[PDB]
Amino acid sequence: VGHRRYFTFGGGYVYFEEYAYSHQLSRADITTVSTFIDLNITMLEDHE
Amino acid sequence: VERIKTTSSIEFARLQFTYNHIQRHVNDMLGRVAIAWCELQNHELTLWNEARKLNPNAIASVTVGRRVSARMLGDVMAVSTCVPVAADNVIVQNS
Amino acid sequence: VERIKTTSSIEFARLQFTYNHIQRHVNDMLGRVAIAWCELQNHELT
Repeated sequence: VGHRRYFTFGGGYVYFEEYAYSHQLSRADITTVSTFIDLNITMLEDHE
Repeated sequence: VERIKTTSSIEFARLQFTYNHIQRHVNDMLGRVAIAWCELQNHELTLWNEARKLNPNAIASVTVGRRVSARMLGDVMAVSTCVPVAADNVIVQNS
Repeated sequence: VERIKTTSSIEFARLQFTYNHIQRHVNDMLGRVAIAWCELQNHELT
């Protein structure tokens, strides 16, 4: 009961409810959390 | 037709060479570091997927940035913030 | 009342500027690297 699922499908997801197709979702329609750790390494600019 | 005038200090050009040499080196090396760091992040994403399948609570808490209960909904996580409880308000049964 | 005396070599100050510029850059970048490395370690602990 209450079977909500999002499955990766192509470039986005295919949201399912109660074991029935609901609609496709764009990839950005779902909030994104980052497992990456930003290392903002910019470059020593040329100096004359 | 003209006459050129020459400075009396190579040290401007020697500084230019030293700075450019050091800059080439450090820019190249920090670029390699950043590239390898991106590759490390993309590479660790697989381990993160496996872990989030294993213990979704801990991974979601770390990634979102706060203690949150989580469970997978296929290929996405459903989160819900957990209510903090004061330490003094917890009692352990002996057995 | 006095008279100031000026050196004949800016190269001390130009070295100071070059060294300080490079040091700011490398200290900032290695600090970012160390911070990201700590975050990576704490993050991999899971």
